[PDB]
Amino acid sequence: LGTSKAAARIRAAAIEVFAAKGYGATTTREIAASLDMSPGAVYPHYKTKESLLYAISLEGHHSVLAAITAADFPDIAAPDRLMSTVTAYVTWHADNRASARVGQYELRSLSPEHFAIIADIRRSTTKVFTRIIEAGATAGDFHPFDIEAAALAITSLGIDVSRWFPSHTYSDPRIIAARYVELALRMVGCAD
Amino acid sequence: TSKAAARIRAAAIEVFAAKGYGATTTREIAASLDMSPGAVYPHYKTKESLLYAISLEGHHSVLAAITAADFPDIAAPDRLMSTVTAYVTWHADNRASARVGQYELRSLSPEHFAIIADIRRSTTKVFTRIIEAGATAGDFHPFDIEAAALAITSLGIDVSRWFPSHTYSDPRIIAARYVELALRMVGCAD
Repeated sequence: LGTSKAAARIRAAAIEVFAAKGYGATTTREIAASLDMSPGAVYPHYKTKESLLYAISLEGHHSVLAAITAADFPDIAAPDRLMSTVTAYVTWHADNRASARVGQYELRSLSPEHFAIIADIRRSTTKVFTRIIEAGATAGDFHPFDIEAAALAITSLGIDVSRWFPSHTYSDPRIIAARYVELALRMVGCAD
Repeated sequence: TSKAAARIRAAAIEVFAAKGYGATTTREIAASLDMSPGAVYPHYKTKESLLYAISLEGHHSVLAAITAADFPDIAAPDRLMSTVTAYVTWHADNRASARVGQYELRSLSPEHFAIIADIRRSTTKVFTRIIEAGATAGDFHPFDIEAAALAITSLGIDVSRWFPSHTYSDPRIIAARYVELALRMVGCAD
């Protein structure tokens, strides 16, 4: 993706602006201006709006993938793996909700090459959960009705956190993750 | 009940879903119906009021749907099955409207937001009231009733984002799968 704090700063500002004015209505000029720069100050980093959205979406998709992957430990029991990855997944989605929304909701705006790369990262994200669920089935820890349905439901819950969070009940990521951990274990038919 | 207002809502749903809410003006929505300039204003004085009327309609509709699918005098697992099925199917069947009514709540005014949240709470209540009846009758052994009802509601809403996918393109199949998950969630046997 790159490493420039200058680019990172443009992406952060674009997220805020994309969230405020809508992606289709905002221009890079809004963004560079909001950062007190000349409109051409973004061009070195992002030649097009779409390039900037792709950077945001890639960053976000890779980050949540990196998060749950680092949270998975194939040397521990499957239920513990599921607690850990669900915790990291839900927490990520609460903490990075603004970036997550921009990444998720504007996929229709990505070029074909960029869309195919993002979809591939999304497939990998789900597969982290399916592997864990499979592992537990193999060990007799889990008794899923349907492994793919279970992985979908879990990925779906984490992603939707970025929409509704924070609520009056759930404003602490740790509390929502704990609740969703209990439900995920129940979903895959693990003992309590 | 105005024909002109109803058409504005329908057209806005599609433009809002296609271009994103922030990215569209009421001018473009008037343009899309080839209505003359200013035809929108007597019905919707702001873009936000149109968003509000769309969200309000969609929220009343899904609540009506799951309410009609609940039967307070029958066993709780059956109520859960009937209501989740209706909830999932509505979301698959009304996805454009759901997407608009659910994914832009931060664009609503405080007054409007809280009105909508009153309806969502009523929506979640249908599920919590059923999980409560199930626990208090011995069918269910939930860890946390609010948490389970939240997760059910969130699963259904999220259908409007992803459906149809490679894995599910028939609303009845994803409904069936989500009924299984919801029953498991609340501690039902099987």
